Amino acid sequence: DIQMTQSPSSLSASIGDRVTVTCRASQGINMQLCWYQLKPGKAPTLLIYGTSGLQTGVSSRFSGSGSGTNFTLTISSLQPEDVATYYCQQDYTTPFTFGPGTKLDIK
Amino acid sequence: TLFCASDHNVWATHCCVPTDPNPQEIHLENVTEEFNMWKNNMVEQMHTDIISLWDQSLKPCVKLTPLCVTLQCTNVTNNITDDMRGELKNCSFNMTTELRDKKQKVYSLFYRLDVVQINKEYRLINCNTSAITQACPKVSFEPIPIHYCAPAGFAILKCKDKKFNGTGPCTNVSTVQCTHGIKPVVSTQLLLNGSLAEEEVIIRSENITNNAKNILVQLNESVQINCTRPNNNTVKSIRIGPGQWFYYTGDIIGDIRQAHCNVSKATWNETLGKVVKQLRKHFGNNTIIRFANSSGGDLEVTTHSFNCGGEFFYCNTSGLFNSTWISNDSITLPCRIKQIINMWQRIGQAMYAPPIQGVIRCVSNITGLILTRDGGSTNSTTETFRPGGGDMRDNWRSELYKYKVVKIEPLGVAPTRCKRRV
Amino acid sequence: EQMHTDIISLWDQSLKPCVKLTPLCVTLQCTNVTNNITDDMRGELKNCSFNMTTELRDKKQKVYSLFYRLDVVQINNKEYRLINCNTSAITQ
Amino acid sequence: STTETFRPGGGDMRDNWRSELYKYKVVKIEPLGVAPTRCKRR
Amino acid sequence: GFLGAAGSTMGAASMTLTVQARNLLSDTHWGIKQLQARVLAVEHYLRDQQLLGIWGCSGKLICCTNVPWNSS
Amino acid sequence: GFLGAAGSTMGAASMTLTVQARNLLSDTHWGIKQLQARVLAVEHYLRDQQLLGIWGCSGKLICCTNVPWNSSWSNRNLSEIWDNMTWLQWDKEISNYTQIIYGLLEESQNQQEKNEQDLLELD
Amino acid sequence: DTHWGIKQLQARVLAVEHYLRDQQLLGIWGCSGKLICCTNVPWNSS
Amino acid sequence: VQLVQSGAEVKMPGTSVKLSCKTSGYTFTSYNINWVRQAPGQALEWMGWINPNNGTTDYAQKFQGRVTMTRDTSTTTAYMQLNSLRSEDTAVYYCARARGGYEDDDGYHYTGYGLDSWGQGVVVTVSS
Ligand SMILES: *[C@@H]1O[C@H](CO)[C@@H](O[C@@H]2O[C@H](CO)[C@@H](O[C@@H]3O[C@H](CO[C@H]4O[C@H](CO)[C@@H](O)[C@H](O)[C@@H]4O)[C@@H](O)[C@H](O[C@H]4O[C@H](CO)[C@@H](O)[C@H](O)[C@@H]4O)[C@@H]3O)[C@H](O)[C@H]2NC(C)=O)[C@H](O)[C@H]1NC(C)=O
Ligand SMILES: *[C@@H]1O[C@H](CO)[C@@H](O[C@@H]2O[C@H](CO)[C@@H](O)[C@H](O)[C@H]2NC(C)=O)[C@H](O)[C@H]1NC(C)=O
Ligand SMILES: *[C@@H]1O[C@H](CO)[C@@H](O[C@@H]2O[C@H](CO)[C@@H](O)[C@H](O)[C@H]2NC(C)=O)[C@H](O)[C@H]1NC(C)=O
Ligand SMILES: *[C@@H]1O[C@H](CO)[C@@H](O[C@@H]2O[C@H](CO)[C@@H](O)[C@H](O)[C@H]2NC(C)=O)[C@H](O)[C@H]1NC(C)=O
Ligand SMILES: *[C@@H]1O[C@H](CO)[C@@H](O[C@@H]2O[C@H](CO)[C@@H](O)[C@H](O)[C@H]2NC(C)=O)[C@H](O)[C@H]1NC(C)=O
Ligand SMILES: *[C@@H]1O[C@H](CO)[C@@H](O[C@@H]2O[C@H](CO)[C@@H](O)[C@H](O)[C@H]2NC(C)=O)[C@H](O)[C@H]1NC(C)=O
Ligand SMILES: *[C@@H]1O[C@H](CO)[C@@H](O[C@@H]2O[C@H](CO)[C@@H](O)[C@H](O)[C@H]2NC(C)=O)[C@H](O)[C@H]1NC(C)=O
Ligand SMILES: *[C@@H]1O[C@H](CO)[C@@H](O)[C@H](O)[C@H]1NC(C)=O
Ligand SMILES: *[C@@H]1O[C@H](CO)[C@@H](O)[C@H](O)[C@H]1NC(C)=O
Ligand SMILES: *[C@@H]1O[C@H](CO)[C@@H](O)[C@H](O)[C@H]1NC(C)=O
Ligand SMILES: *[C@@H]1O[C@H](CO)[C@@H](O)[C@H](O)[C@H]1NC(C)=O
Ligand SMILES: *[C@@H]1O[C@H](CO)[C@@H](O)[C@H](O)[C@H]1NC(C)=O
Ligand SMILES: *[C@@H]1O[C@H](CO)[C@@H](O)[C@H](O)[C@H]1NC(C)=O
Ligand SMILES: *[C@@H]1O[C@H](CO)[C@@H](O)[C@H](O)[C@H]1NC(C)=O
Ligand SMILES: *[C@@H]1O[C@H](CO)[C@@H](O)[C@H](O)[C@H]1NC(C)=O
Ligand SMILES: *[C@@H]1O[C@H](CO)[C@@H](O)[C@H](O)[C@H]1NC(C)=O
Ligand SMILES: *[C@@H]1O[C@H](CO)[C@@H](O)[C@H](O)[C@H]1NC(C)=O
Ligand SMILES: *[C@@H]1O[C@H](CO)[C@@H](O)[C@H](O)[C@H]1NC(C)=O
Ligand SMILES: *[C@@H]1O[C@H](CO)[C@@H](O)[C@H](O)[C@H]1NC(C)=O
Ligand SMILES: *[C@@H]1O[C@H](CO)[C@@H](O)[C@H](O)[C@H]1NC(C)=O
Ligand SMILES: *[C@@H]1O[C@H](CO)[C@@H](O)[C@H](O)[C@H]1NC(C)=O
Ligand SMILES: *[C@@H]1O[C@H](CO)[C@@H](O)[C@H](O)[C@H]1NC(C)=O
Ligand SMILES: *[C@@H]1O[C@H](CO)[C@@H](O)[C@H](O)[C@H]1NC(C)=O
Ligand SMILES: *[C@@H]1O[C@H](CO)[C@@H](O)[C@H](O)[C@H]1NC(C)=O
Ligand SMILES: *[C@@H]1O[C@H](CO)[C@@H](O)[C@H](O)[C@H]1NC(C)=O
Ligand SMILES: *[C@@H]1O[C@H](CO)[C@@H](O)[C@H](O)[C@H]1NC(C)=O
Ligand SMILES: *[C@@H]1O[C@H](CO)[C@@H](O)[C@H](O)[C@H]1NC(C)=O
Ligand SMILES: *[C@@H]1O[C@H](CO)[C@@H](O)[C@H](O)[C@H]1NC(C)=O
Repeated sequence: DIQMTQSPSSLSASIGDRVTVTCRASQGINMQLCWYQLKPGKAPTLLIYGTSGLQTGVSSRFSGSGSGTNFTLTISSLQPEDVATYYCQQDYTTPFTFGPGTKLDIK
Repeated sequence: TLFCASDHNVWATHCCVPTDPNPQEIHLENVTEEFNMWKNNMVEQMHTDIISLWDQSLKPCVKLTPLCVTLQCTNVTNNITDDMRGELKNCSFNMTTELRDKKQKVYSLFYRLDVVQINKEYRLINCNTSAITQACPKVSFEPIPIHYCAPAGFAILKCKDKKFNGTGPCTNVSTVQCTHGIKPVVSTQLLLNGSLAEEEVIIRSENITNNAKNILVQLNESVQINCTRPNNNTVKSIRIGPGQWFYYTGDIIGDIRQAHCNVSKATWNETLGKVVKQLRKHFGNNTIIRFANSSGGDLEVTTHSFNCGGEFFYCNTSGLFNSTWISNDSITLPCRIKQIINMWQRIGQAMYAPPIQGVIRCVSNITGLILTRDGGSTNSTTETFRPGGGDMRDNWRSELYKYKVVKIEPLGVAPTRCKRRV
Repeated sequence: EQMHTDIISLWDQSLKPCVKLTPLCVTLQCTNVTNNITDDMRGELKNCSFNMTTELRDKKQKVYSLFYRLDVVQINNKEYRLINCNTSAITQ
Repeated sequence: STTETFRPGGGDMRDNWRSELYKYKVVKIEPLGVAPTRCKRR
Repeated sequence: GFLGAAGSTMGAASMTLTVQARNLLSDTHWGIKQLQARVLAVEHYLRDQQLLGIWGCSGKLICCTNVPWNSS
Repeated sequence: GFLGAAGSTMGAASMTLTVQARNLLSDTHWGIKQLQARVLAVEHYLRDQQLLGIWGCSGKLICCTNVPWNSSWSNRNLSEIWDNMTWLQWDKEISNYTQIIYGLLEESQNQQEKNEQDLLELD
Repeated sequence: DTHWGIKQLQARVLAVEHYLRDQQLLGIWGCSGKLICCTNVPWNSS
Repeated sequence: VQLVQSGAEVKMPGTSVKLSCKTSGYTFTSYNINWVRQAPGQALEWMGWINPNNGTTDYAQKFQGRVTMTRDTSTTTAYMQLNSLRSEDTAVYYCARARGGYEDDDGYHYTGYGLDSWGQGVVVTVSS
């Protein structure tokens, strides 16, 4: 199995700032790390498929990139609506695994 | 009858005969020979054999007869840019399963060019004419170099004169067993990935003042063209019958944008001016040469058609053939894509092109053009050249123009001073 | 190698003109054959019934037949399909 | 222990054929040849 | 090589007749077309050999006969 | 009978050339395979006949030529080759020189034809 | 028409084989290249 | 596309729960359905996925034995059953659709696009 982790737990930023978070994969996942946004009381949704490219309906403010194991999600300009716990997932292998999420607060 | 040779690909499977490394040719000193590319039967054979490969390749593939059913379709209006509005139809139908008594509801996306309204209820466009066969996804039609070779008793003569225009005497000739490799790229208005002229642009025609004849223009520089299908298409499949799978586009990811092709603008303008200079040699250096787009007709004729990544594109060349010639940025050509194809100007015998997963990109070399003159008269001595329609044979004639096939005849007689000894 | 190839060919050509059983790949309704069965044969035979085609396109007929269990697979009196329906057509 | 275990196998039909065709071989006849002699063409 | 003498005079060309002779005997539809091509190569070869036989030139590349040359 | 002389010496086996010579001529898929086989037998036959014609040998089972034997092809006695060796052994012994010898046989006949272009006896 | 084509090839190949068979015999008998050939075999009154 | 889940309830430790997910707007048999659990706090975890075309299932090791999945292709719905409950299983259970991959004569090909069309989430609690 492939362990998945994230670094910036409990990150906080001001409205209008640029916000980034990172995610690391054990082994390497062929550039197939997906990102999700989970708000309390709601089903999680998909932001980024693959390591880059947006799910339809997702604002252009979201983007991402990475290496075989080192991946980053970026919000180009933080909005009041972006408070959520973000998750990253390996769609590469069969025993699909999610890492811990990282919560984002407004400063 | 010539046979082919070459160094899951249809071409490789058929032209199974190997080729020689370092093939040799014999220069024929002091031999003058007459060639005529317009009466060349190597072209006719190549055409016929290519048609056969397609028909044989599709022979064992899944028949799609069971899909000729009434469809219920709506327009995709979700995240569609204006350029693509109305292009995609989101359809559903009640399809069979491997068991004859069960059905499933199938949803899929289609291009509007493949679907027509019945009287909303729609049907696949081919239903009123013929059956359609799904091309096998594991069979590749990607062209590879093909060498045509003569049988024993025959020889192929090659014309090496640098300015040879396909017709008349040739003085630098040699004998070969096989032609150079020819890559059988199938296209309409522009010719892709062919050979280049070495000294200048060469314009070849059967009868240059005859408006019923086309003009084949061979460039001495390539023009690079970059084509794409920018969205991430997802391929899904269902079983239709025992052992038979059907492929369709399930879903497109991202805002929908049109397919398109780019050429460098400066390069396109320079290689157009080169053509004009050569045209002036036949029409006069005090006349006006104008370029204009196609006159109208079926999509397969009026656009530039090609196979990119296995997908079938029909690009608008009106952005290229728009100039008047009197004595950085790219040009973007919008394109349309369709899956139901009547190939080789035939009625019926349709094929269905399976969808391709992901984003499609290819880069090709423009090596020549097919042009026609717009009728006319002396008038105001302005003539217009439009991209021609053309036969597929014209695409092979443009490469085989330097080859001729002859038969060897070993007996002969002549007078001498000897007599039967006794 | 030639003997092998020629033999494969004879089988493939000999079945070429024979009745196709595509119409037979239907959902079957089957129960066990329990009439005078020794212990060694329990569960080996099944009594299946189905709606088969007939000479006219608008007619159907009900058919009862016996099958060996190796030829019949359960979908999920239970419903079954022939083992081949998910792989290929089956020529008689 | 030097105990060897043998089991039934096969399934590749060519191996059945091989048991009857093992004694036969196919060859091509090549009728030309040369050799030195004391003969000279005249 | 083969046909290298094509531009040579008749005298010089006749020096190399063997090279031109030794180069004469070298999906259902494709298979049939190829068999037809092989058969014609054989039939044409044999036709020419038969004429040499009839004329009394069998086995020769250069043969002298008694038919006089006509100035016409 | 056919190939009966295969184990015989070259000398003895040279007397059975005729029997060997006489044995050279004697469902869509199946039909094509058989035509394939028949055509090839004819083509091989004709190629051997053409070579003999080129070398100046026609209608002969035994034909003499003017090419000298090279000691580098095989350095053996006449008694050794003809009495203590078979044709199979000989064929293997000199398989390295088959094309060399054939090339020389053709050259010899071409010179012979050039000599025959003279009306002068060339004595 | 596959069947017609095979029948015709059948016929042409066979004609060639018969031709060559007779030519081979003339070769074997020492009569190659001749329409009329004298031999050394005596004629039998039987 | 729409996926609808139901079956929220309170279970006693030792019993089983069977949850359902009805689907529409897509070919039922063309996409694998995944079950994902959201424990209070903690993190999302994958439980397993059923291929609606042939019944092939694949389970996370934590739930082997404990979890079984089935499909109904007549009524286009998927089900998951957790065989023996404990208080550790209190969670929100979600149904999600893989949006990529297809079958073929050569076996299944997975293309790697993520989970979409998530259901609402069904609360299951396990306590007395
Ligand atoms: C004019 O001439 C050009 C140049 O020859 C043609 O461009 C080529 O087109 C082919 C077919 O579309 C391309 O082949 C594909 O290559 C993929 C790999 O790409 C990477 O690796 C190559 C290594 O050589 C790099 O050059 C390239 O930049 C990438 O880094 C394969 O993944 C593709 O595989 C597909 O088919 C197989 C079939 O077995 C499937 O299993 C796969 O899943 C997949 O579907 C394929 O082989 C080729 O790369 C192109 N060359 C270039 C330089 O771009 C033009 O197509 C031709 N123009 C016309 C009109 O024909
Ligand atoms: C389509 O999907 C692919 C993933 O399948 C996206 O590819 C990623 O693109 C970024 C940007 O260059 C790369 O860094 C990643 O490596 C790519 N993924 C992989 C698998 O390597 C692609 O961007 C998407 N395109 C669109 C427009 O939707
Ligand atoms: C498209 O054109 C380019 C040149 O513009 C071709 O690339 C060159 O090919 C020659 C062949 O003799 C090489 O010597 C050069 O080094 C190549 N140039 C570069 C930059 O690589 C290219 O091969 C053409 N493509 C096709 C399909 O014909
Ligand atoms: C064809 O050219 C257009 C530009 O005329 C390219 O589109 C631009 O791509 C850049 C990224 O490289 C974006 O920043 C621009 O905003 C795009 N412009 C527009 C108007 O959308 C296009 O990618 C090229 N296509 C090909 C196949 O080369
Ligand atoms: C087609 O795509 C190629 C890349 O595959 C483009 O070539 C590159 O262009 C950039 C400048 O934008 C150069 O810095 C690179 O060195 C070029 N790479 C190669 C391999 O040549 C090309 O310009 C595109 N052509 C068109 C008409 O858009
Ligand atoms: C398979 O099922 C059929 C249907 O029940 C059996 O046929 C019936 O047998 C009873 C006697 O037990 C008769 O009275 C009925 O008239 C028959 N019905 C029909 C439609 O034929 C059949 O015997 C069963 N076969 C086996 C091996 O158990
Ligand atoms: C293609 O058409 C189907 C209907 O035939 C659409 O399915 C509906 O989707 C909405 C949500 O988008 C659901 O609320 C409805 O219940 C669905 N109806 C059925 C019968 O399933 C589908 O969304 C359409 N796709 C596109 C791209 O337009
Ligand atoms: C779909 O496109 C056609 C284009 O002719 C238009 O007439 C029709 O109203 C459109 N339908 C919808 C639902 O937008
Ligand atoms: C599919 O069949 C049902 C009846 O079972 C019918 O109500 C529905 O309209 C049919 N749908 C299509 C797309 O044919
Ligand atoms: C099939 O339908 C199209 C669209 O109405 C029509 O243009 C075409 O002529 C029809 N084909 C035949 C054979 O009637
Ligand atoms: C033939 O080739 C020679 C070089 O070998 C060249 O000098 C001559 O100009 C060529 N002739 C023609 C007509 O191109
Ligand atoms: C070019 O074409 C003309 C006929 O239009 C022909 O007479 C001439 O021989 C051709 N070749 C060259 C090199 O001009
Ligand atoms: C093509 O021909 C023109 C003739 O004016 C010349 O200037 C140009 O350099 C040539 N290009 C090549 C690649 O030979
Ligand atoms: C070339 O075309 C003209 C028509 O403008 C025609 O009169 C002429 O005969 C044609 N030339 C030849 C050789 O046929
Ligand atoms: C233009 O046409 C004339 C014939 O009227 C010709 O002599 C001249 O070479 C041509 N080209 C140029 C650049 O003048
Ligand atoms: C050619 O361009 C004109 C606009 O100048 C346009 O109306 C016409 O439809 C174009 N021709 C084709 C075949 O698209
Ligand atoms: C080509 O582009 C022109 C742009 O003015 C447009 O009017 C024409 O309809 C287009 N033709 C085709 C075949 O797409
Ligand atoms: C042709 O060029 C003119 C400018 O001279 C431009 O207005 C027109 O739109 C162009 N035609 C096409 C099809 O792009
Ligand atoms: C091509 O570029 C030149 C500048 O180098 C410009 O003068 C010319 O007008 C352009 N071509 C056309 C058809 O406008
Ligand atoms: C058939 O035999 C199996 C044996 O495992 C049994 O489970 C099943 O209930 C039997 N069915 C009938 C109809 O008797
Ligand atoms: C045969 O078809 C009828 C419907 O016409 C159905 O009620 C019956 O159950 C079917 N019987 C079998 C054995 O499949
Ligand atoms: C067909 O069903 C059998 C049931 O035993 C299964 O083993 C096999 O893998 C299935 N094949 C396909 C193509 O679904
Ligand atoms: C061509 O003519 C020249 C004339 O000097 C001659 O020397 C040469 O051998 C000739 N070429 C051939 C193939 O005979
Ligand atoms: C051949 O010569 C004869 C005289 O012997 C003469 O009458 C005849 O016209 C000449 N030519 C032909 C073709 O017969
Ligand atoms: C085999 O060798 C013996 C040696 O004594 C000889 O007599 C016999 O004839 C040879 N066999 C053949 C077929 O020549
Ligand atoms: C053949 O004889 C020559 C001398 O005439 C000698 O140089 C050569 O090496 C011999 N053998 C071969 C294989 O060349
Ligand atoms: C030449 O003879 C040697 C043995 O001395 C052998 O290994 C080699 O393969 C032979 N070459 C040919 C062409 O027969
Ligand atoms: C040939 O003649 C001999 C007598 O010399 C005789 O014995 C023999 O039987 C004759 N041949 C035939 C076939 O009768």
